Amino acid sequence: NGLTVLPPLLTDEMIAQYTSALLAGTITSGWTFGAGPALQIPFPMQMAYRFNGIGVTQNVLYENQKLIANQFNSAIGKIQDSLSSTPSALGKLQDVV
Amino acid sequence: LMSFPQSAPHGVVFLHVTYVPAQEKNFTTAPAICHDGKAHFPREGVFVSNGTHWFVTQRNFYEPQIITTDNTFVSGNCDVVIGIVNNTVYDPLQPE
Repeated sequence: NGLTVLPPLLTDEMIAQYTSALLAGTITSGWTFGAGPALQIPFPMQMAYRFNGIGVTQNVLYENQKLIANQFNSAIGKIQDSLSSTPSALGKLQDVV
Repeated sequence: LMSFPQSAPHGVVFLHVTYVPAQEKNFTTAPAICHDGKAHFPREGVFVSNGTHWFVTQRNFYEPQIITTDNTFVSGNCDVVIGIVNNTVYDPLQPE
């Protein structure tokens, strides 16, 4: 009846590549890649910079990096658990579609 | 840094003067320095090494400075921090 849906310009693969590039730049350069050229930096130092930005001294991170990494891994696991537990996480996109 | 507005027909033009770094170089870094069996952490700089010595510089501009007591603060011992290296710490009171 004339209703034609056009595909988007950037496919799912290109969006995934953009997301992976964003993630790699974030984990390898912090915020330097967004302002200009990417500058490599260890991720513990990036976390120390973030803690200094939120008003926490970096020694608290350099003394509890192990616990912080464990908590981060547990939170990442719980995120996937919540995503697989109920489809209400993407309810906004589902309602749009 | 700063922006300058400009009048335009049915609009406005901002001249965003921004700071863009360039000419970067690779340096060896360490999370902390251990001299008197105690951990040292930079207050605002970052520990860097040019292969021969260790210096403290800004996180946005290369400016090597001697690792002094005024630039670092002690917090805990060395065996807790992972990746800590051994290097002497300068003290301005010692020459006097």
